[PDB]
Formats: sequence, structure tokens, C-alpha cells
Amino acid sequence: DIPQPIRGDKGATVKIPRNIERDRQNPDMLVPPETDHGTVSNMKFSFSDTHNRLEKGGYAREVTVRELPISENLASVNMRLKPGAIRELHWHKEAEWAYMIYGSARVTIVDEKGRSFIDDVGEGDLWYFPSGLPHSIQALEEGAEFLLVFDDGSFSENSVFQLTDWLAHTPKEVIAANFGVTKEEISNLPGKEKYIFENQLPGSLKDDIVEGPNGEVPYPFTYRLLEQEPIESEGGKVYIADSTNFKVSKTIASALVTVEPGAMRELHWHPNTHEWQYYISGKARMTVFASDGHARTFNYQAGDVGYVPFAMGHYVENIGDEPLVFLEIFKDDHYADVSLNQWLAMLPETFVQAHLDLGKDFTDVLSKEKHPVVKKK
Amino acid sequence: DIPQPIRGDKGATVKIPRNIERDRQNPDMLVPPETDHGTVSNMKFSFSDTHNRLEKGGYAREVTVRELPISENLASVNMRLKPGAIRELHWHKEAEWAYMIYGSARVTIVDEKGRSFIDDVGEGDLWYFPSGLPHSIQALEEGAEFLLVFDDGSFSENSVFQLTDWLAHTPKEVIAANFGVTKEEISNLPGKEKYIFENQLPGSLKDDIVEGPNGEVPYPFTYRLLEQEPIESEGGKVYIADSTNFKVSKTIASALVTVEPGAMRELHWHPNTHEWQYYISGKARMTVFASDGHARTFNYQAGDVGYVPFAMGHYVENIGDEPLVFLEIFKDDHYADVSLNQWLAMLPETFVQAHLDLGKDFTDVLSKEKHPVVKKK
Amino acid sequence: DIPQPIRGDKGATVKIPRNIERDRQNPDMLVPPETDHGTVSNMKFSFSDTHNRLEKGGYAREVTVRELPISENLASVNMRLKPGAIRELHWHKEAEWAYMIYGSARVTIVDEKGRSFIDDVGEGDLWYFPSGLPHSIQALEEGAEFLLVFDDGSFSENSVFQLTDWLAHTPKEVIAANFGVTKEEISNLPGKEKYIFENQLPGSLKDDIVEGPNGEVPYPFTYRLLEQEPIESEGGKVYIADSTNFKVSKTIASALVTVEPGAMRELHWHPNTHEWQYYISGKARMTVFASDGHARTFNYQAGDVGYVPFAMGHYVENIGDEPLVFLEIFKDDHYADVSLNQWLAMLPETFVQAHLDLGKDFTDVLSKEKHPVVKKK
Amino acid sequence: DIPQPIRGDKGATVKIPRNIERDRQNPDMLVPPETDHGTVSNMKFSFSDTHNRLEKGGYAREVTVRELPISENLASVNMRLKPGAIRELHWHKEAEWAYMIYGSARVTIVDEKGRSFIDDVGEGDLWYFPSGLPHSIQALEEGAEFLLVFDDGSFSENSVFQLTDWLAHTPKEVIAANFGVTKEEISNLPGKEKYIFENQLPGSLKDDIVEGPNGEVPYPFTYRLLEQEPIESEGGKVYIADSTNFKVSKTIASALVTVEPGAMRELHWHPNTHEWQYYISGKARMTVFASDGHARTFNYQAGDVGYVPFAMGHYVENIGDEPLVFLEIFKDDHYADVSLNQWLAMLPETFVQAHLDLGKDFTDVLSKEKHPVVKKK
Amino acid sequence: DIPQPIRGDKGATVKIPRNIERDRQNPDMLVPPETDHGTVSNMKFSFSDTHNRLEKGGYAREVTVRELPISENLASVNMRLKPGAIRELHWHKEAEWAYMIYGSARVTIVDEKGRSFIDDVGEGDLWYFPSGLPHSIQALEEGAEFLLVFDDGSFSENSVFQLTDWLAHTPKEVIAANFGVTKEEISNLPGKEKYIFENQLPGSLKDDIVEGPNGEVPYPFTYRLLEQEPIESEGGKVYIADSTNFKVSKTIASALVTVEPGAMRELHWHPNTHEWQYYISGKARMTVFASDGHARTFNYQAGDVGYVPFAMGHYVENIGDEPLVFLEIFKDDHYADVSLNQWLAMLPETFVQAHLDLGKDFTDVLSKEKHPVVKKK
Ligand SMILES: [Mn+2]
Ligand SMILES: [Mn+2]
Ligand SMILES: [Mn+2]
Ligand SMILES: [Mn+2]
Ligand SMILES: [Mn+2]
Ligand SMILES: [Mn+2]
Ligand SMILES: [Mn+2]
Ligand SMILES: [Mn+2]
Ligand SMILES: [Mn+2]
Ligand SMILES: [Mn+2]
Repeated sequence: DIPQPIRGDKGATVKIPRNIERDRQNPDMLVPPETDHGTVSNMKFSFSDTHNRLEKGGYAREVTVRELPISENLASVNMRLKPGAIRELHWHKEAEWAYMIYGSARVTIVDEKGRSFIDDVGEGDLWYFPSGLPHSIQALEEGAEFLLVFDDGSFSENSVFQLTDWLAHTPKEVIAANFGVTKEEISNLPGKEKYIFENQLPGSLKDDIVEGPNGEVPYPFTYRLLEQEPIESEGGKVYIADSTNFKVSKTIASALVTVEPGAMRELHWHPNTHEWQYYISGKARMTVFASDGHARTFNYQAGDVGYVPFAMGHYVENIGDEPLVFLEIFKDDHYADVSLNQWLAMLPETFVQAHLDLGKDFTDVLSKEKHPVVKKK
Repeated sequence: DIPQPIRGDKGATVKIPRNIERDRQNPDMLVPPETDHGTVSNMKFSFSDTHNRLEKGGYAREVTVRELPISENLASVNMRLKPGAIRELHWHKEAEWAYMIYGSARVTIVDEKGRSFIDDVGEGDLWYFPSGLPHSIQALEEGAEFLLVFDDGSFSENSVFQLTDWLAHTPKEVIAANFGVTKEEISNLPGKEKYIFENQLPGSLKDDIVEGPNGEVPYPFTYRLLEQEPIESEGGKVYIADSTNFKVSKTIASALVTVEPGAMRELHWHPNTHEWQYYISGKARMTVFASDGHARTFNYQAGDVGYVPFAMGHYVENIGDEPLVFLEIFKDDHYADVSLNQWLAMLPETFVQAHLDLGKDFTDVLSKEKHPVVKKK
Repeated sequence: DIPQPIRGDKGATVKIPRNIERDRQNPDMLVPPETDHGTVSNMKFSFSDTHNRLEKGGYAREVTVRELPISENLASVNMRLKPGAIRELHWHKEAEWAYMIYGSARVTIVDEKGRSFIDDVGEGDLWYFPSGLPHSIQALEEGAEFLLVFDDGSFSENSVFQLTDWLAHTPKEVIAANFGVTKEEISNLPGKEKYIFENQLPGSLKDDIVEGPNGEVPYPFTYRLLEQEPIESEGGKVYIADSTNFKVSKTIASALVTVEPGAMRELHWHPNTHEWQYYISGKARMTVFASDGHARTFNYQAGDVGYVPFAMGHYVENIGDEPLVFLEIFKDDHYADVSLNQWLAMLPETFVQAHLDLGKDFTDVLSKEKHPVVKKK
Repeated sequence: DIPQPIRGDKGATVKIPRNIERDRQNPDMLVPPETDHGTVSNMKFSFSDTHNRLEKGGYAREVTVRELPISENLASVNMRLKPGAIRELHWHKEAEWAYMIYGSARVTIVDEKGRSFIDDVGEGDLWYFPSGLPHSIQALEEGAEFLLVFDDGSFSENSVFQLTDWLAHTPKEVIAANFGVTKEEISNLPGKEKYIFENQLPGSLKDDIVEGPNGEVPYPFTYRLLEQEPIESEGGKVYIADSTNFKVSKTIASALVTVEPGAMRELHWHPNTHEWQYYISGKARMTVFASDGHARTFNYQAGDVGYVPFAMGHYVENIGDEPLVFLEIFKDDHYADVSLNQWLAMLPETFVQAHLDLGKDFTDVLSKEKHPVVKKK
Repeated sequence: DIPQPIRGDKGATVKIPRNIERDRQNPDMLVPPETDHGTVSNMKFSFSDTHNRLEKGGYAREVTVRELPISENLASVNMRLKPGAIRELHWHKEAEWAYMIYGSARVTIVDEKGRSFIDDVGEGDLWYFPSGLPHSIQALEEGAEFLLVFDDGSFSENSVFQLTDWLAHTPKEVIAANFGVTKEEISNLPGKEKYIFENQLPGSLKDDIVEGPNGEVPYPFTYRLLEQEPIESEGGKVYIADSTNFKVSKTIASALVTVEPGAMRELHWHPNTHEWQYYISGKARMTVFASDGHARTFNYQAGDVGYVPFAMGHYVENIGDEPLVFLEIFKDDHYADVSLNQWLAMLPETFVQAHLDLGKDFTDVLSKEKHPVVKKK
């Protein structure tokens, strides 16, 4: 049945040709809360609304500042590899964070000391490659699909440094001299980058491990986020990974949040930096509060990127029947938040009472323990 | 049936939760043309993906640079008034262009010489209010729904100058002194802006006309675009309105394009400025060609804003069953384009032949007459 | 008696209408030193020349980059609370530093671990709230007046995040769900921010202290600057507070300087960052030396903000009859300066002699001990 | 013999490895005039110091803001075509100005009204293609070498819009539909841009001329600069071409200056805009005077680009044995200059005398007639 | 013999007046590698192409962002002092790094604690003065010539803070008061900066050392780079100095590289920051690879500054008969690089094989030990 932008006696029927399907996806936007007010930048964008780069062995599509101007510090790729397919050995200026949503893959990485690290990554695992270190991904028997996050919003999947593209653009004489071979011995180097290519499934991880004169890396570039004990509350759970626990992960701080139906990520903000969001599954609404009485509510579902500017107040409410599952990303060495609840709970009852024009009956429910996700009892 | 991002042996099935509805709306994006390549900014955005401001008597929602960063020079509002509802008397820095999609409305405007202009606007009509001149809209018995375009992408519907908001923020003594009345005589001024408000239907246009010491305005601020004889070709028609014919319309140049099914707005570019697009009805695809072999294809349908950076090559192909109807907007005193066809048609056969590695059989079909929209005979 | 901009045979009488009162306040500007030269940005601005925001229970006025463009990194509020008046619970992006000039007040603050800190602040005390942590001020029986400094010059007192303003702009359903109460139980929440409001005087500090599951904060957010032993010299004293001693105070470094009549803050610069100044009492002049022989002298008195760009040479001379008292603020984790005197004192006599075309009689007076404020013996 | 940076008792011998060849080319830079002073941006750059793009049939190298940051408004290409070689049909955002130094070539251009213009260009001729209009160059039996100037310093020869590159990046179906042919009929379109390619010499100009439904262009896009009577003075001559005489040339104003040995382009400035310079032959020095007593002298010879910021005082002195020949380019609809000489000549003798502390003997030589190039009698 | 920009059947003879001398210096630019492609910023600039500031006792010339826009973070001075000549006591915002190419000199520096450090510096030695600390240089009996690097590309040698220039622009009364002398006692202070001046040779270093109330500096501001054991490979050696070994050197990381004829600095990049280069002696070529298949080759020799943007792939090949010697500078607390060779050497043979379409015969030569400079055996 057709929704209309009408709230009480405000609003009216749409009379011109419209996108009913999207109107349906965005109820709190066709009909915002009465408490919404003023202008805020766009805080939502769908991967389905982006050009998809198709290759032999997979695909990559991106959400960058070119799509979502508010996110100047952070950009993202949704990438897919078919079984055995290789995302070509490459590097880039930006540091890279990743979450494996579907399947598994082997990654390689070499650090600035000539040490290589090679690991398999399963669903619910992260990896993090520091700025400038060369790496690669190769999916296993199930193939693989994942989210990449880069710590610069100007990033583009099409302007990364590929191994073969470097070679093809280096004088043969110089390549030959570099390795001490003849020109002929390298006559067959690719004349073009590969980016993503089909390849036979890799062997066992153990058969791949390369030891060297310089020894093991100090710290691993992969982390089993879902093997961690989550912060658990009534309405759901939160799995945090930042530099304090996922050691190499210096420029990216993360939390995977799961929200039961009827639950919600509570009212809070972040006193460190901006929040970048990706929605893995479910349906949500968020109101971002930007001060000076400016406030706007966005709807999100699977494949949607979201965003909360530094310190803006928000909440994430599950408005669907299925679990709501999303990521919280920050460009920072740690996760941090202030809970509205915990905050007031830690101040004198009467002081809070004087602020809210409410009484004991309200301050009584305040809780000093933090519960990031609560249920609608 | 479910679409997948697969083209020949490139691409793969989506394995993670997805937005199938949007995937369906964007076929040429889930599966771009093989000839697409490289990165281009986002050139498409839907009004359905924006917060809608609901008032008593209508609504307004906007697409600004905050949503579509590529469009720094141009922004847009989709506004709706219920019958008799008034968009409050107001002004702003930006010049304003408008197209009446549904219904009709009376507008008023006063110029820098103290001359007022008052007209009724029907479907297919435009108006254009020069930077800084105060105006208002009032819908008639059918109500009204229209598109507004402003010649600065930083524009926001929420930061316009409203009559009552000015007064409420002016010292009463000063207001009283200004008009030579007492404070009491204006005690009842609104304490708040109205923005949009319900009101009884207006009388006849003739009963409203105000004459003054300074006489008629030199030129009208409304234009009957659809009363013009269109440039007509096989596949459809083009109705142009720019400063050369719609005289006051100095900073905005416009064309309403209608494209029969199986037809297409031909291959061309614009040698003056950027193109801002709004899609009134139908389904389309456009490829924007950005040089250095960069090219990207976007899908559009009703409620969608589009965009082509200065001189980028494009075409607009109807890929639907119904007529395709859209606006072309420029920040310029005239419309202008170069037709690929007409271009080659006006050069030596053999010269063109030498360029395209084709022969007479191709140059023979070239046409020196411009046909902006052609059919698939 | 009327001052004129005449120096020897340079300058002339003012012949047009003028501001004699200001001319009097700015002697070294109507008549600069002969050694002044070239253009420098404006380095002085008076709080008396700003719009004052008046509320029930106090006032706030600000000096931001909008008033003093040279100060891009730092901005300031002069705030006043009547006895018992509360500056509403709030937070903001910027970190906040403070100096209590008159009276006293209770502050509260909660950190990112859900720990609250509550303290009373008297004259000559500082507080420092890290970016993003929620806080509040409540004046005691004497009321309170203080200076706030924020580590971004784009700061505005009117765009802070207020508790009640957040709530009023959050859907009631969501608020209710957040705390697990009914809509009715919060029906009486303020429909508007309070910002500053009248309230009964608070109880004892001890009765207010809130303990919690997470324990005491590691470090206090208040510092008794005047209880410290000052660096004392002949002409006056300097009380420094930076991250090395006021531990939480990571982004702001400070010094309160007192200068007897006939004394002066010596010739120096700062090799770390810019200097932001506030003048609490007295009359001063400063010459800022900007290299390339550019130099300009400014006059300052109570209520005046001043400023010295990174590494520019300066001095602060008391030119009044009463003590001169001012603050030195830096956006940095430590205070640091180079004394011209100490500098030359630590180099070979003859080397210095060769530089200044002076002799032993001059190098003899140089001192290796730093004396930040000297007297005119 | 080896030059050293020594002037009187200032300076010293170079003691580290050096570029003697360049030192020789830059005498007034190794050893500037005593009257030089302070910092000025770099005002000189050599085409020999740029990467040269080599193609089949010629080459192109550029000087852009990426090489010469002071020139933000203007950039340049030095292009070379072998006999019959075609610079591929193309267009771009920037307007283009040109001077034929060696040989000749046929150009084509189509305007926004579908009118084509086709002309042959010889040595000493200019052309000017307005922003966005498609064009091409084809050298004749002698081949051709010329200078291109573009009215944006961000221009790059590698990011122009090529005909074939557009087609190769347009869906075949869409191309086919555009022209009403089959896919097969265009199967043989180039899969890649050509940029510059070898081709047989063109026929007579008359055999190439294409008439059309829309008639002759209003004005020609080529101008015989050297067929004009030059402003002639003792030391040389000046050939000006701007919008007042070369009608289409709206955004570019030009002058070809020839300076006999012992002569010099007199002391002057330009009260409209910046000056961009190219040196065709000879050796010169220029001092640019930037006010605040800042002044710097540059040496120039064949292949060198130069530059004078808006209104900066300068002169161009021939310091070689051969004629000095260079271009003066402006981004403006007209050429204009103020002659120092003419200026003083038009003011009261005694007034000028009072300024320069000279007497009648000096004012007597002043001349009211402008002589842009004077000789050292 | 005359070089021409011809490669196989690409390119053509230059037909217009040209700079053959530079053409000769830039072989890989007149005739780039076939593998070069696309646009890159300018990465090369010669000190011989700059205005030289001549003083009594030496000279200074600079390469700043005003000459080389790509280098926004880093600028450089080539300075020369005659025996006993003093670069006047001064300070500046920027931190300063230095390499002594010819001769020796005494430097002085005072830190923020009033501690002075005084040392003699010989060929192959570095010094590093932290932002804002006052210093000076005085050459010994041989005179001195060195390279200075400053950690801001906007730096200008003409806008430094000089001791005497400060004094001359400070009111005499204030100077007198500062030191507690009379105006007369300082009547003879220079009325102008000195910048560089002639002076008698200094005594022994030991006679100059100044002790003070505050003791020795924690760490020395000079470092004997060439006394270190170099990383030595077949083709040459690398001497690294960064914050890990040259302790005070916090914002600048450095390496002196020497390359035998027939050798080359291997294929690598830097995963931390940009590379700024200075060429001390020899002839080289470098190709910088900028991704998206963009690549450009530059020629360098003595007196040339070079540059590699963050993470761009490069190599430095000696193309001369004499040793090639150059500096690598970074704005960072450590040196770091990734070797292409070492990188592939640390990954599974077959994985690498699958990337390069080569076989065992190639992976066999890969080496896990890093060899920064290799020879053409
Ligand atoms: Mn990557
Ligand atoms: Mn959050
Ligand atoms: Mn309007
Ligand atoms: Mn168009
Ligand atoms: Mn605050
Ligand atoms: Mn100071
Ligand atoms: Mn062109
Ligand atoms: Mn000129
Ligand atoms: Mn220095
Ligand atoms: Mn390197």
C-alpha cells in the first residue's frame, strides 16, 4: 500500500511521478519524526547505487567521498572473489581495514622489515594492513565477499598500485638490471595490470608459509573478532576491535553490533572522532543530532553506508523483524563512547532532576552500568 | 527474477545481504557496459533518498551539494503546496528557476525598482526570480507540485530569508518606527516564521494586480515553455528556454526533453558549462565520458537528479516502455550543444574516414541537420 | 587632553570626526614606535566589542576567529553565572580550558569510562575538559565569572551540544525505549534547551559526590594554579600549568603572568606554537616582530584578547600604574619559551659582541638564569 | 671560462659539484643585479626540462601549473606534427590559442551552431578555438611546429577529449542506435584513441571546404598576425592580436615582440591581468618588480616560458647578439600596458622632478608618444 | 652531436629554436622510455635555475614550493660561507636539517631550557635544529658549503628571524629596559639585519664552550653520518640517519646514497611519506610510477632537486661514468622502504609465478636479503 508524506495535518500526497520502492525503504524520511529539524549533510548511501567493476574472478564497488561528501576521512569497497580468484598483489597510501562477511581467503603481507605474514581469514574475521605495505587476497573453495575500509575518503579502487602495472611501466632494461637477468628472461611479463584474476585454489596454509632472515612479524595482521567475548546486553551484543586489542590496527577502530528485533543501540555519542557505518543486515533508523536544534533521521538496510560526524548524538533502532547487524568504524587508535544513560546516572539525582523537569521516578531507572544495546521490555 | 553482477565471464553472484530493489532499478550499474572504465564522481541522486520537510499545507525536500558533491553550482527543491497553501513571502541570495509539474499557482515578485509582478503558473510553465528579489507562491484549487533550481549548490531550503522571521528578529521599536505606527498596532505580529501555511484559495488574478508609481516590469517572470513550438525529431522533442527567449532568465538555461520508447537523446556535449538533470518520468541510462578513457553509466528514473560535468560526452537512452521526460539545466545565459553526428557530418568524408577506420558506407549516413533525439528504426 | 598621531615631524592632527576615547586607550597605535614597520595581522580584540548573550542567571560573550581571524586554533568565552545558576549540562567537539577570575563554582564531568568527577573551583583555579566529555558549571553563593578557552577558533557558544536540546529533538518513542519508561513518564521534558538557568544554591560538595562501578578518575579535572609556587623575578611572577603538571590538560598549555608597574615580561618567543592572550587587569603594550623587518605594537587592557603567531618575537610591558595581569595560552602539551637574554648569555662573549657591534660592557650584563619578568631599576 | 657568483665583494666561488652549463645560461641569476631583493615566485621554465610525449607523426610537451605554479590561469603545449600527420579530432574545456612557428597546417572547427570552418595556417599565423568547440590540426608538406596556449593552468595534454576515445568507451548498441546503423557496420571502430597519427598529405583547401544548412561562421578562427602593420619603434616591433582585432579571440590577448640587439622592451606593466611569456629565439633578461621593494631578475632563451604577475613592473632586455623574439599572452579581451616613460611624460615637469630628485635635463627626454621597444643609442 | 626526440618510428626532429644543452642533460625526457605514460607533476628542479642571494661572506639560494609545487612539505637552501663568515644568529618556525658537502663550520644552538650546544661540523656531517630554537653557523679556515632542508615547502631564506633585525625593530626604551642598561649603552646596535657577514676566524672549539646553570643538553645536534658503517651492497652503499640513531632529528629522516657506475638504487617505494632528493654528484635517471599506469622518467645531475610522492614506485639508475651520490630526505621519525625484490622473495614461488607469467627460473633469483643498491653483473 502506498505511503504518503503526511504527518497529522502536516504534509501532503505526492502528485508527481515518484519512486515508491525507495519511499518504502525510507519511511522515516518520507515522514520524518516531528522532532527532526533543520539541515544536516547526507548521512546515508547505498552500494547498490554505485557502478560495479566486473573482472574475471569477481567484482569491486566503492563508496567514497565522491558519493558521500560528509565522509572525508574514510572510504569503502565491497569486494567479491570467486573461488581461487586473486586480488592482485598491490599497495596504496591508505591503511586498510577489513571484515569478512562471506567465505574465506588467504592474505599475504610484507612489512617494512622484509617480513611476510600469511593467514587464512574466515567469516567474522578482520584484517588490517598499515599504510603502504604490499598485500594480496586469495579466496578459498567457497569464494569470498568482504568490506574494505580505507582511512582516506578520497580513495579509489581504480587508483591503487598494482604489481604488474608497475612492472609494465618500468623500462625493461631497468627491470632486467634490478634482478640481474636478461631482457629475454622477462619478455613474458604481463603488458597490463590484472587487478583481479581467476586462479586455481591454493594449497594448505602451512605449505605457503615463508620464513626469512628477519623472522616472524611482531604482531598478526588478522583478528578473530567473533571469537571474542562480546559486551552483551539484553537487546544484543557489541564486538569491539581497536589498537588496544587488535594491535596493528592503529588508524582504525571498530565494533560489530548486533541488535535483536525490538532492541536498539542506545543513545550516545563519540568524544574522539566521526563514525562511519556499514549495514550488513536488517532495517534501522538513526537520528543524528547536530546541535543548535538541528536533527535528522535516516533509514538504513543491507548494503547501506551511514555516518555520524564527530560527537553528534545518535541511536540505532531496529525497526525490522530480523536481527539488525552493522559495523561502527572510527579513524582512531581506540573505541570510545558516552552513554546518555550512564552519564546522567553518574550525576546527582536532583541536579539531573533540575535539568529535565522530571522527578525521582525517572532518575530511579538510570543505570551506572553501561548497556550499549537495550530491549523494549 | 534476481539480477546478478555478471557479464560474460566477468563478475559473480552477490553472496552478502543486498538491496535487490535498487539493484533492479540500476541494471547498467550492477552490470555496467563493457566499455565503462575508471572512476567518475557520482552523477545521480534520488529525492526519495532525502529528508522531507513537512508543513501545514505542503512539503519541501532538497538535493544539494551536501547530497551530490559534483554539483557545486546548482541545487534543487521538490516542493508541494496544498490548495490555497502559501509558500511564505521570502527572498534569498540565489537566483531561482522553476518548472510546474503538477497543478497551478500564483506567484508574486517585486524588482529593485519597486515594481511588482503577479502571475498564474500552470503545468509546463516556468518562472525565474533573479537573485535577491522577494517572492512567494500560492497554489490554486488543484494544489501544486514543482521543481525549484537554485544557482548555488550550497543552497538550503532551511536557510532562506522569510518575511515574518525577519520581523520577529527586529526590535519592535524599530519596526514601529519604520512604518510610523505604535508598538501596540503590531503587537500581534507572528513570533515565528511560517514557511508554508494553509490559507483560503485566492481570488481572480485580475483582482490581485497591483499598479504603482513605477509602472509595469520590463519583462515577465513566467514563461509558457510548452506553448512553444519544440525542436521536433523522430524520437521526440526538445523545448528550450534561455536568456535569448525567456528574457529575465539570465543565470539559468533550460530544456525539457521528451523521448519516445526506443528513442534517445543523441550523442553530444555542452561547450559552455555543466549539465544538471531532473527526471520527471520514465527510465533512462546515460554514459558520461570524462576523457582519459574514463567512462561511467548511470540509471535514472522519476525523482532522480543527474549531472554531466562541463563538456563531458553523453547521451540519454530511453530504456523503458513509457515516454522518457527530463529537464536539462545549465548555469549560463544560453543553451548550447555539439552534436557528434552534425560534427562529423560537417567535415571532409575522407578525413572522418581516416579517423574512424570506417568507409563511405558510414559517412553516408551522417547528417548536417541537428536531430537532438533519434529513433531506433 | 587630546592626543594626535604626531611623532617628531612625522604624522599630523586628525581632522575628521574621531574616537578620542579609543585613541586614548591605544597610544602606541595612534603613535606607534618609530621602530614599527610593515603589515601584520590584527593581534588585539576587546570582549566589550562583542554581542553579549543574556540569559536568566547570567551571560556569555565570545571572541572567535570570526572576530580575530589570526586565531584559527583558539577561541574564547567570557561567561558569568549568578548565584546557583547552572550552565546546562552539555558537550562539544572542542577541548575546554578555564580560569576562574571571580567567585566559585561546582563542575561535573563524566569520562569515556563512565566515571564522574565533581569539584568546586575558586578564584585562581583552572579546569580542563577533554574533547567530547559532557560537563556543567554551577556557581555558588558568590556567583561566578570566568574565561573559557576552546582549542578551535571556529567555536561558537551558540553551537554547543545541550542535554535538553538533544532530548527535545529525539523521537519520544526512542527516548522512552532508551530508558525503558512510557511516553507519559517523560511527557514533561523541556521542549527547548535551557543553556543557562536560575536554580537554588547546591548543597555541600561531599553530598554531591557520586561513586560508581568504575571507580575514581585517574586524574582531576581542576587545578589550583595560584596555590603553586610561581617562577618569581624582580618585576613579577609566572604561574605555569601544562600537561606536565596539570595532567589532563593535554591540548592546552597556560601561564598566568603578573607584572608590577615599571616591570615587563621580557623579550622572548615560543618555539612550539602560537600564543593566545587574555588581559585580566592593567594596561600594556606589546610589539610583535614578524621577521622581514615587519613589526607592530598593540595596546591592551582589561577585557582584551591578544595574540602572537608561532615564534614571533615579543615582550609585554606594563605601561600603567597598577599591576598588569594576563594569561598566556598555547595549543600544546607544554609551555616553552626562548629568552633573548638567556640566549645571548649562553654564547661566546665575542661572538655576541661581533653580532651587536657592542662591547664587553654589554655582554657583562647578560644573565644565564631565566628571569621572565624584569623591573626597571 | 667559469662564472662564479661574485659581485664586487659579495658572494663567493661555488665549491660543490655544479651545473656550469645552466650557470652560463643564467648570468643574471648566478649573479643578480645589486638592485634585486627579496623573494618572488619562480617566473621561468624551460620546455627542455619536460617529459616529451612521442607519437607516430609527432610529439607534444607541456608547461603547466604543475611545472610553473605561479601560472594558475594559463598553460602551454609545444607540439610537432610530421608532414600529413593529424592531431586527432578532439575538444576540451579550455579555450585554445596558437602561434605557428614552423611550417603550416590545416585546422578544422565546428561551432555551437553546427557550422564548420576550415583553414590553412602558415608561419606567423594564429588560431583560436573557443572553449568546448571540436577541432583538429593536420600538417602540410613541410610538417609543422607550434605553441598552444590554454586558459587554465591545470590543463594537461593527456586529459583532452578525443573522438575515438569517446567512441571506444560508448556502448556499441548506443553508437549503432545513434547513427541508425548495425553493430557490424561499426565493428571496425578503433578500440583505442589515436591522439596523433601518420596520414597521407591532404588535398587542396578548396576541395575540403564543407558547406551546410547553417551557413558560414560569423568570424574566422585564424589570424595572420605577421601580415599586420606592427607598432614599430627604433629597437623593434610589436604585433598585437586581441578581441578587438582577432574577433573570436575573447579569452586570450597576444603580442609578438621582436627586439634588435642592443634594444629592449621598455619599462611597463599591465593594468588588466598577468603576463605569460614564451621565448621563440634570442637571449633576454627581465626583472620583475613585485612592490614592497621585492625584485628579481630572470634569464630567458629559446624554449623558455616566462611570467609576470598582474601589474608587476618589468622590462625585457635583449642581452644577446641575435634578434630577440617572444610572445606576450594575457587572459583578457584586450591588450593594455602602461609605459613608465609615457606616464611621467604626461605629468607636470616639476611634479615629476619633485618625485625623482632629478631636474629639467631628465624630464626633457620624456616622451608622450609610446615606444614599446627602444634602442641603446 | 644533436639529439632528437625520436624513438623508433615515434617522434620527430625539433624544428624550432631549442635548448640543446638542456636537451643533452635530459636524454630520458627528450626521449622518454616507451613504458612512460600519462601525466605526473614535475619532480625535478635545478639550483642553477634559481636567483642567488649574494652577501659579504657568502651566498644562499633556495628551492621551495614556489619552484617545485609538488614539494609542499619540504624546502631547501644551498648556502655558502667564506672562511670565518657568519650566518647571523637566527631562528624560524621550520625545523632544519643539514649536510656538510664542503669544508667545515661551528654551529651554536640554545634549547628551550636555556642550554647551549656548540660543535664543529666537517664534510659528511649533519646537524638538525628543532623548530624554533635559535642557531648560527660560522665557517672555519676552509670556508664551507652545505645543503639545508626545512620541514615546510613554504619556507623562504628571506623570511627568517634574525637577531639584529628583531632588535632594530624593537623600541630602544624596551630594549634598554629588558637588559637594564641605558639607551646610550646600546646606541650602536646595528640599524639593519646582517644575515651573512665577514668575520675573523673563530678560536678553538674548546675556548668557545659555554657552561651554564642548566647543564649539558640531553643529546647532540650534530651527527657524523659518514663515520657510520653503511649498509653495503655490490653497487654501492647507504648511510641512514633518522630519529632512531640521530636522536634529536625527529621531523627529518635521511639517507646518503652512493652508486657505482653500472649500479642502481633498486626498485622500491616508501610506505611512510614523500621522498625529497638532492643530487650531490653524478648523473641519474628515475622513473616515478604513480599508479593507474601513470609513469614518468626524470634525469638528474649535480645541483638538482628531485622528489617522489608518498609510495610511488621508483629506482635510481646511475647513467654516468662517475659515482652517483645523492640524498634521500623524508619528513618522518624514521626511514623505511619496501624492496620489490625482497617483497616477492618473501611470497610463495608459485603465487609470484602466477602473478608475473614467469617461471621458476625467475623466482630462483629473488633474494630475501635486502640489497638497496645493485650492480649490473
Ligand atoms: Mn588493498
Ligand atoms: Mn555510534
Ligand atoms: Mn524562493
Ligand atoms: Mn546534455
Ligand atoms: Mn563547555
Ligand atoms: Mn609570550
Ligand atoms: Mn586542442
Ligand atoms: Mn609585459
Ligand atoms: Mn637556520
Ligand atoms: Mn626512494
